[PDB]
Amino acid sequence: ATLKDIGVSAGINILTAFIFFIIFAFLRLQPFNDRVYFSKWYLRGLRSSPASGGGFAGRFVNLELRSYLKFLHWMPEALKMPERELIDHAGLDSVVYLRIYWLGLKIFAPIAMLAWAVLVPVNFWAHIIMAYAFTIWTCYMLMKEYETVANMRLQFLASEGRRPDQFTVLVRNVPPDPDETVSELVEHFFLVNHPDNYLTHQVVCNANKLADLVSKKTKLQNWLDYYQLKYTRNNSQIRPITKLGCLGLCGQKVDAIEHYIAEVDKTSKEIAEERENVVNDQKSVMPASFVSFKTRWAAAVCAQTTQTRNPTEWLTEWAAEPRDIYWPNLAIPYVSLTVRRLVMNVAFFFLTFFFIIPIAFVQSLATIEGIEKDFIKSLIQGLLAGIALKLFLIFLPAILMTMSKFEGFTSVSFLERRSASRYYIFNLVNVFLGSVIAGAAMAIPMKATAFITYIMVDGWAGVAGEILMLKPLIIYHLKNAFLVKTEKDREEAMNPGSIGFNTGEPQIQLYFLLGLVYAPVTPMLLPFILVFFALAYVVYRHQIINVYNQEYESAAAFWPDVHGRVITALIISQLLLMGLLGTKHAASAAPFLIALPVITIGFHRFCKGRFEPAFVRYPLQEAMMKDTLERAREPNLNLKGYLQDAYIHPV
Amino acid sequence: ATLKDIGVSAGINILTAFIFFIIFAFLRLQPFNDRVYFSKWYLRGLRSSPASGGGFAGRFVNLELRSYLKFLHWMPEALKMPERELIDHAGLDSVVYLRIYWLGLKIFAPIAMLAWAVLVPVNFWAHIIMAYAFTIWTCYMLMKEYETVANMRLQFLASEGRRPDQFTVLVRNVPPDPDETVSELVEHFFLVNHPDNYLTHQVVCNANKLADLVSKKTKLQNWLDYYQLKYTRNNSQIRPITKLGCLGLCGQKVDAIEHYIAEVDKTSKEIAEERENVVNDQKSVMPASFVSFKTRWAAAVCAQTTQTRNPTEWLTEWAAEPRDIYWPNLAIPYVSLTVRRLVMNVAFFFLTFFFIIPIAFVQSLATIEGIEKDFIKSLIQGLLAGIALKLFLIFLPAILMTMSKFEGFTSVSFLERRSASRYYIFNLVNVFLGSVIAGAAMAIPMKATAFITYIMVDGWAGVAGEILMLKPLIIYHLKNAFLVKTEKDREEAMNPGSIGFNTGEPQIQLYFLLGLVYAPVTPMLLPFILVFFALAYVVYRHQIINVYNQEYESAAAFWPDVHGRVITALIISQLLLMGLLGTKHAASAAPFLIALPVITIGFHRFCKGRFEPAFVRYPLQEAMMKDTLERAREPNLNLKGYLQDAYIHPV
Repeated sequence: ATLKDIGVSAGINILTAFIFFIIFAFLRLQPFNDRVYFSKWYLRGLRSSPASGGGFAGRFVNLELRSYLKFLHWMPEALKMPERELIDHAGLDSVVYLRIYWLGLKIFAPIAMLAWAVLVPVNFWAHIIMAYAFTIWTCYMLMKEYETVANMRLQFLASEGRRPDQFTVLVRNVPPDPDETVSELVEHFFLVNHPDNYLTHQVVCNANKLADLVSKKTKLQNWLDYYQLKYTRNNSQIRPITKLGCLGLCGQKVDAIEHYIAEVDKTSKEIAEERENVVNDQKSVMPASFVSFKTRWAAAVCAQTTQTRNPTEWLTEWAAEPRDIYWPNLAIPYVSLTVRRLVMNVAFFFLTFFFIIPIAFVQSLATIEGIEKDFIKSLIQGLLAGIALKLFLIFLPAILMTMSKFEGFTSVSFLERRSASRYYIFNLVNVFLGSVIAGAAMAIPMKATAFITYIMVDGWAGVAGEILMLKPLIIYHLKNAFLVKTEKDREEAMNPGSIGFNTGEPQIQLYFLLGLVYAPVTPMLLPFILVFFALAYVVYRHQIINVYNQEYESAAAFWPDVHGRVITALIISQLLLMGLLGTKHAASAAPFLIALPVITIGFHRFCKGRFEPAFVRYPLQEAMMKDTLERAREPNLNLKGYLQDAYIHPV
Repeated sequence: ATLKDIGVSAGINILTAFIFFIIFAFLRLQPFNDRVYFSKWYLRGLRSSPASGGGFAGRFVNLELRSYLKFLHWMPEALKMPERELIDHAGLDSVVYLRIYWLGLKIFAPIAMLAWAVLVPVNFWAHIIMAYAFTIWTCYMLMKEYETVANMRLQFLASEGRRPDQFTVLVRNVPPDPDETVSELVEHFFLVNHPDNYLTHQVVCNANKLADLVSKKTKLQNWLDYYQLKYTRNNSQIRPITKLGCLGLCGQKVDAIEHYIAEVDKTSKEIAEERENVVNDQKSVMPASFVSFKTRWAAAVCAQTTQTRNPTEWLTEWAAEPRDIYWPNLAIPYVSLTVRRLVMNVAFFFLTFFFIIPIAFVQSLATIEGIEKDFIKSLIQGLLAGIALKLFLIFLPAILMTMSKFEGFTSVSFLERRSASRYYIFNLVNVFLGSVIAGAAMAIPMKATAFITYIMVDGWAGVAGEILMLKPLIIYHLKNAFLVKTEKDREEAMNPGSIGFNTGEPQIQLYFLLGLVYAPVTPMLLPFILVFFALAYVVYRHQIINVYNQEYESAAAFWPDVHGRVITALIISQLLLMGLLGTKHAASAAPFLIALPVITIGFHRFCKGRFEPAFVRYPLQEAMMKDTLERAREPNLNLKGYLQDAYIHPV
């Protein structure tokens, strides 16, 4: 745990990152990897073909250009696009996600300077003085960013083009009537209670079975489009087990091509059948609808007003953009939502515990490998531990997403925000306070050196490996080698994906926690946490501009969540110092360290009353302004046309 | 503290109450006291003159009719009026205030039976079992009453006649503009943002000086209408000190009549001056207005929607009925409200402490009188202590009201609810946990016997003295003897007042606290608490029907507050038993007594999501129904006429 030990591991992790950048340089120069490394430009119609014609030079013919700005030149170029241009290139969501990395640099750089000028040089009421200073600074910076992001969201919303969700609401829990269909009920309610501005509605149907059948047919056609063009004629005789196709030569059914072609044809038959049934039954129709209005002002009124005396019926909320709608969860009974949430809350409790064991044992196998085996030894025993941690936790965002989908959120945006909130609690317990303490199948917040190696593995070399985009590269390459069957591009496996708020934001928040909690005590984690923020800003800006494509636009609606998690980190820090310098210390240290959490909570409440309203409520003056200006620019728009078929199930 | 000691004091307090009922009988038979004891009937136009012609028989000629139903016959007669008739005689507010006494009887009677059948007969995990049972019962009964009162409020609101507040909102914090008056700003905002339904507005002015001058003139005219008709001609030569008139022969200025008549005339001159100034200046105009709408639906929309992007400007809330408006506080800058609230919060902290000292010393002077002086001795030493407590605390509701008026609430209803909330905190600390513990200029919740005597003094003999209405009787009699100058009634000093939510409800809640906290431990306070609830139901029903007149109609809007205070009592009880049977006891007692508060909080949250919405939000379907039915019954109403001058300052 000496400076030299940490310095050796730092060099290793820095070299790994630089090696990743050298491989990135090579791979991005290859003309056949252009659609993976520059996918956003292809999606924005600003890039044409792999090499201005397709697959030409830049490859192994010239390898790379050995220097310094041959593998690190993408960095200054990622910082060139102005933020305004990036709001219109990528989106507001992505631009404000980048601002969380910048917030970290603005919060932790001054606090690291203070900790490396007060603590270490004179190495104590200074611990409590610094704690105050650190909290004041973090809060000032949080307030300034709450303001900026609120104003950005408001400007974006005012200039955003017509989207169907600006006029629509989702009415849920429409009370059942024996003589009226959901559609009739909905129409009548909104023609009597919102008489002047109701335009149209779209009842939610359960086309989940039909959707599943359509997806099966794509999988069945894709599965053996491969073995239909492996060599055509009499192709493969793969014989998997009977479950979901998959496997391959692990059962008995040899046969031939197109996933036994009859399979695709029988799926198509069941699709036709279900298409008739789901349209003609009214049993598929759910007690919910998507009600659209003539104005955005009216939709705002509906979204923020109570409709009936029963607080659980006619529940109106702003609808999501039709591309953000997670349609499978719109067919879940509202009654089940509460129980589903409870079941997933208790499964989350078990998940946490299960993982504590592996993490403690990750650190245990580190010591065990040490036993099995000086500089090198310690180095590897520590690094390997962090790699194990990373491997166990790359599997966490996916589990948390399935749990969020079970709970029943009907928007991809909200699912990603719930998954990020749950990951914070996992990180609060298992990657922090309650990990080594919950060992055995004083020492609550673990130890500095263990955390340092994780910051260097997950947040230095891990963020560098993100730029290499290996998983998407492999997938594209396998798709374009096996299931190609295209003249050129009718095979789009270029799908880049989004930033991954449910994965990326929890990482930022773990380093915000680590940084804030340890700062008054030790000043050692801070330098490593700062390199994360800077590297990640530049790697993610490059990826937001060149690769990732947003799947929704929430206009930074996640900011209240991000803010609240940094406030939590601040509070946890203060509480931990009231346990370190609360024991004995001074009698006057107690009132100081007890006022800090009160000030922080009061600040949070001020920010929730000044800046949070911009994210949770749409002002009616803003809505009216948008409406009036649109009705002047486009004096005659048929909004009924645009809004009617906007919320039909994609199938 | 023996049963006999408590029994002796019970008899004394019961006799005091019966003596009060015998005096009441006499005084209510006197024909000259009819306008004090039957004031509500005179106010409802259902009673004519003191003795069907005025001042005739029933007095000392026949005294009273010595029996049992001569002084206790008013009790069955108070219980005769059906509740529906009482909603239309007195109001919903008063009918649901009576239901808190009935809630107490429905909560504590079954729990007293259990405590007197589980505890004492077998006098322990029974303490923890009973605690569970008591909480389940209290919660069941709270949920049932939340439902009933919600449905009552909703039915009342649907049948309530046109009141100006059903169409009006109070916009606060209208942003200042250099070229526009508040009126112009308000009109323009609501004609562009609520275009179809804005009707009219009424800007708030500061006519506080004018109001004060008008009130001074009434006091100056009244002061010596007395000494102008004491004997007319050359009357009194009273010479008070120079401050606020008052006193009398305690200074120098002898002179003569009409408070030195010139005084009334000079006040009238200043009134005329201020009348010109306040109307013609626009400096008196405050940044607030009362905006009325064409429909109640539109006003509901405005009240429950955000208007602008600045969360502290254009703040709209339902207006109060013009008679509920506390006009002096509408002229307080919004900026000052926060600081005023803080100053009064810290003054409340000091108030509590100041009083702890007297209460501890109240029960110290009890012991000291004991020392100065067997059955009689103990009896008086205890009773006198309770009387002292009552005397120190009759002065608390008034202080708490001035504190609420300082904070800046602009409705008498809200002022009474804030004063009742503050009195709960006073009672939680000083008349309970933190009184003897905060002694000296284990034993947190004081002791049973001390509380028992207070229940019997404040809640038995105190509620009986309420029926006697002595203060209002004295005032009327002095007014009609001194400042009469009427042919018959142009002198209305019959003002009965209201129930006093700021005084009466905190008493109910102190006995709910005492009852709930002590119940699992001891079963002794419960019988006395139950007599309070029953006596108070009957005394207050009589007074709601015969005497008290409501000054506002909130349609039971205070119920969420009442509910939450019984939930607090429940939680405090559980926490106290986790301190009594948490110490040692069992290891399995801890998980049981730790789940109880969680269940109680979960119940509260369920009730806040199911039944609280009816009190805090006006459904839009309900508003539309009221509007449509009114527009059919009265097809052509000029609402502008009715709403325009409704919110002008009464001066």
